[PDB]
Amino acid sequence: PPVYRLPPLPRLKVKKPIIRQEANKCLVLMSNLLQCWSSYGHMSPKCAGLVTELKSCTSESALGKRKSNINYHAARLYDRINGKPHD
Amino acid sequence: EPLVLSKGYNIEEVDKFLAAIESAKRERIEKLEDRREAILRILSMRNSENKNAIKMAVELARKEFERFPGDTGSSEVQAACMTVRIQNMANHIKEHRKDFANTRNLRILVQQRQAILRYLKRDNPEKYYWTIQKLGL
Amino acid sequence: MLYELIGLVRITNSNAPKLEAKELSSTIGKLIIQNRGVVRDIVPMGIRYLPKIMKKDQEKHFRAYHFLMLFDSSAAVQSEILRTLKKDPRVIRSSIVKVDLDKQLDRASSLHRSLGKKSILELVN
Amino acid sequence: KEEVVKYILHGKFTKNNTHLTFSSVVEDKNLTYNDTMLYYLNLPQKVKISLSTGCLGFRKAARGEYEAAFQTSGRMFELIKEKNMLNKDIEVVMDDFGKGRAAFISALVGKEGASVVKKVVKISDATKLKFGGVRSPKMRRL
Amino acid sequence: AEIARSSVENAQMRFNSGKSIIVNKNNPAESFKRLNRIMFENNIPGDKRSQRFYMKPGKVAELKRSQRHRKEFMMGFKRLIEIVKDAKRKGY
Amino acid sequence: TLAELLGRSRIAQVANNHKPLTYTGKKFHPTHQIIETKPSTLYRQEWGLKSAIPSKIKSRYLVYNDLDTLERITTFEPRGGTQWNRLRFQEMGVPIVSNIGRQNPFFKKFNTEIIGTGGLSYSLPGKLKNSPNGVIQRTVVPGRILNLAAIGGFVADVVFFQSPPSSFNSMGDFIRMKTFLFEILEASMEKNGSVSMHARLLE
Amino acid sequence: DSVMRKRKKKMKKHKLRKRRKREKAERRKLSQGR
Amino acid sequence: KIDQSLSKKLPKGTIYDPFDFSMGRIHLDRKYQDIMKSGANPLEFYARPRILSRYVTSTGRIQHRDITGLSAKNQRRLSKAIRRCQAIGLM
RNA sequence: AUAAUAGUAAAGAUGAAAUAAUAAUAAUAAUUAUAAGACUAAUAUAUGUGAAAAUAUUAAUUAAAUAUUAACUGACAUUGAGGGAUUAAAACUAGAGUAGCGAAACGGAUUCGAUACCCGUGUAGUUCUAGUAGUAAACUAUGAAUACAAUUAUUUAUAAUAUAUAUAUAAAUAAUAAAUGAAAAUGAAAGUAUUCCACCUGAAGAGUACGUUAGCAAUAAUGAAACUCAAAACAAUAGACG
Ligand SMILES: [Mg+2]
Ligand SMILES: [Mg+2]
Ligand SMILES: [Mg+2]
Ligand SMILES: [Mg+2]
Ligand SMILES: [Mg+2]
Ligand SMILES: [Mg+2]
Ligand SMILES: [Mg+2]
Ligand SMILES: [Mg+2]
Ligand SMILES: [Mg+2]
Ligand SMILES: [Mg+2]
Ligand SMILES: [Mg+2]
Ligand SMILES: [Mg+2]
Ligand SMILES: [Mg+2]
Ligand SMILES: [Mg+2]
Ligand SMILES: [Mg+2]
Ligand SMILES: [Mg+2]
Ligand SMILES: [Mg+2]
Ligand SMILES: [Mg+2]
Ligand SMILES: [Mg+2]
Repeated sequence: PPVYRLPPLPRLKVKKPIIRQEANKCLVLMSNLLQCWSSYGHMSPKCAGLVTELKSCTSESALGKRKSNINYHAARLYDRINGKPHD
Repeated sequence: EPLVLSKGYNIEEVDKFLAAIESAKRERIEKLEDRREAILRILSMRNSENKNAIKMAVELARKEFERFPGDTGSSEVQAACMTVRIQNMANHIKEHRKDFANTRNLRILVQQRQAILRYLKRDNPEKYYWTIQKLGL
Repeated sequence: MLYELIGLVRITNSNAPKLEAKELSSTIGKLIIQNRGVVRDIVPMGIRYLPKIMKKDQEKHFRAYHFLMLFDSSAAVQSEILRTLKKDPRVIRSSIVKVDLDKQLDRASSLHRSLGKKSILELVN
Repeated sequence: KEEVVKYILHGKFTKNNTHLTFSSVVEDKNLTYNDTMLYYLNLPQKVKISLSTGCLGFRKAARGEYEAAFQTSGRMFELIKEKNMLNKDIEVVMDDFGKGRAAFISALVGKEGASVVKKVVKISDATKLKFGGVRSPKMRRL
Repeated sequence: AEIARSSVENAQMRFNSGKSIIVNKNNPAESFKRLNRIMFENNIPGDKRSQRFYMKPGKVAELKRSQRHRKEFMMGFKRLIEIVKDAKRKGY
Repeated sequence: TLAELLGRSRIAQVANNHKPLTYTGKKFHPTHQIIETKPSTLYRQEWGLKSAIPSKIKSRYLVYNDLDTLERITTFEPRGGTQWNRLRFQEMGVPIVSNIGRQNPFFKKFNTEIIGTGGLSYSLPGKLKNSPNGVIQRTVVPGRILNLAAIGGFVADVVFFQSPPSSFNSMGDFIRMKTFLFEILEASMEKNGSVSMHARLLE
Repeated sequence: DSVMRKRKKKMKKHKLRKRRKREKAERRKLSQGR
Repeated sequence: KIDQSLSKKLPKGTIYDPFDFSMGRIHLDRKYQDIMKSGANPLEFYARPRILSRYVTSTGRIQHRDITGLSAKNQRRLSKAIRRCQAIGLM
């Protein structure tokens, strides 16, 4: 296969350490409720428990719950892992 | 000429070969004649490319000029070989005016020819003069 | 010079589709042989549907009959064969393409070479 | 005769405006075989409801937004429901990747296109591109 | 006519382009997503966007080169990080 | 000379290969030479290779490809599972015989194909195995059913008198949890080097 | 030449072009018949 | 009952390992995954759309050498053959 | 662009708007059906190929092209003033062509103003055929040739190996050692050497004027001086600033 060797870089590091955390539960519930209220008119009792669940979630604060360290291993091992020729 | 063949073949030799094959088969007519005709058509100059004809012309020139059978780099034979190509290249240019790359190539080729005749003149003047006279220069 | 051909002929008649194709093959083969040429093989291909609704002058076509003719000729002969093909109303697409004989003399059609058989000797056997 | 085979929902979604179009594929039941086959392949269409998001009272700039596009899609769906072109199957097609395209698909997914979806047999894009062709305008400086 | 009838829209399926999919009635949204993915793979929206204006041929060539470079750098980076991960896993 | 010593020596003895250490395809036999240390040598990170091996590795066994690479790391994987599969097979004690009517290859230019078994079993088929309880006719081995059954480091084809619903249908695709007993009938070995066992489910 | 240095040259060239444009009718008069 | 994606089916003749039952094995498997490669000039296949259509996207575009995974020369020959095909009616 | 079909009030544009061969003379969108030019999506890396300009839809013709062997020639070579040929885009002269784009011009916006940036009409031009002309950041800002010098990784081709292995060659591309260098950095050349040609000798004035030659012309080449300064320029450094 085609290998791709980089040039000498200043610092191997992920550009942005997106953590990729899970979406909020309260937001999901709110979206579900919105979807339900699309159908079934304005406020029918099919979404009677969903609204209650949303209220329970968003009682203390609007959202329920409130970093990736990959730099350390890349930073550490860049100089080793290089195919940089000798001094 | 009418029964000239491409691919380094000779019509007399081909017929003889075919006859020998026939004899071998017998040991081990109209249709055979038709096959022979088909073969000739395949190997004819007039169905083949111009490149084969040029190659043949170059070979002929070499045969004419070679100061012995082994030599192919004889300044005179080199010049003769150049000439055939030049003629063909000139003909091509005459068909195709604005083909400037191939005019350049022709130019280079005649410059090379001139250079080798100049050399021949220094080395062996009489031979050089004879070569010139043969080529029409 | 060995030239392969690919003509996609017209098929007007529903029940007897190959007739026009057959006539085309006859005529072009006749031309070739009158003109120092040697047709080697006439490979048929199926009544294959065209990718798009391809149109000739004042006509339209969606299905055609396909075939290869693998013939020898001069360059001028070939060029002229191509022209006649372009002219005629009973072919949709035509395509002559050279088969190089610098290395070999016996060369099968492109399809046969793709399958495995380089020379026509292999096909025969 | 005039038998409606299927309907085709066309949606051209440009930068500045949407164009939603409903049209019946009208096959006649009633010559050469090839010609008949060609006719069958490309059946004539008749336009039933044309729509553009200015028809829903969105003027000038607001018609280049999906909110207007979504509304137009909903209106189209309502017209389909009422005018009674829901008996046969439907074929969705699109053009030009606007905001309004995103709105239209969302409308179709949701309750606004609830009655239509069940008849929608195929979605099939047909955006136009060029293999060279006419040169485009010079890239605006701004 | 009989022959045409027998050919029950056989060509209609194969004649159409790859920008077309048969919808499952259980999930239209899924079908739409699949279509979108197909379009992305074919680069059709990006092509359309490129075609709105003219860009001088040398300038577009330069851009193309830059894009290629960027691509090659990214997969070189990926290769490097995979090695780094392996080293971490092992103990290095 | 030094050269002769090098040729003799234990790194030259390990036959070189650049096969993947991670091979997600079908594994019918060992790919790489397993290499063990002693505990003492592990304690000071020495495996008899070019370099020291990371202190993170606490297992005594490993597999490797390159003594040293351009990345300045030996290409290895700390695992020697293949020895345990062989040992399990030995414990099971089902002798591999060629189902095709052929002579045993161990008795009597180059052929790279596998000579009989690959050396997982040099056992001969004619023996019985006595115990306090008696002479063991049926070899009892615990294994797991997948859907085929995993029986002591080998996947094996399975047969039974009646398909038991109570055990199977209660947990349809969690059958791997419950270990069942098996009666291994015989072990054949195909050309590709796969051990084709055949078991029977006991209840 | 840096770009800054080039810009002086460019300016000079522009001025020259302008002068030529101005002195077209005059140049024409000078050229013909002498 | 459970889906197919979260359970590795060990083949019949294969060896396995305790690790092989795990989630991590399945993830590893997921991570790590022809006539033109066989060694025959693709310019024989210009009257064979069926085979050339394998090296083409659903719409009709030719696939990149990164995707198709060919020798550069062989890739360019394939591309040529495809272009010849579409110049003809067939393909 | 024209025409037909059915269909309904807006359409098109923009940062937001208008003007216009837009639209209640029935458009736009849609579906068909004709014509016309000009362009060439993916593959694509300009990889490669070409002396350089250049050069990627297909085919054919003619021309030229690589490597290794065998044989032959026997220094026939290198460079190259003058000279010669080719030389992007624009421009010009004829005769076709003219869809789209688009200098100019006119109109609408924008703005204090807006001879602009944005929008609309859109003529030269862009296209072909035959020429003229011989310039571009015509750049790798690096003239050509030969001998030589320390490594690695990539591909590409060649040979052997017992067709798929690990080897020997070359070739290119990417990192460097040494060396060179004002440094930036060059890296088989910007290194070590040899040969040949072109060119430079402060900045302004000036590639200007005058003169000459060439051109249908625009122009191209050739190319001074007076006057006036102790300036003028490059690499890199640290700031400030955006
Ligand atoms: Mg010479
Ligand atoms: Mg315009
Ligand atoms: Mg300078
Ligand atoms: Mg050069
Ligand atoms: Mg292209
Ligand atoms: Mg020279
Ligand atoms: Mg250009
Ligand atoms: Mg011009
Ligand atoms: Mg003109
Ligand atoms: Mg304008
Ligand atoms: Mg000229
Ligand atoms: Mg100039
Ligand atoms: Mg110049
Ligand atoms: Mg250039
Ligand atoms: Mg140094
Ligand atoms: Mg020096
Ligand atoms: Mg460098
Ligand atoms: Mg003077
Ligand atoms: Mg001048």
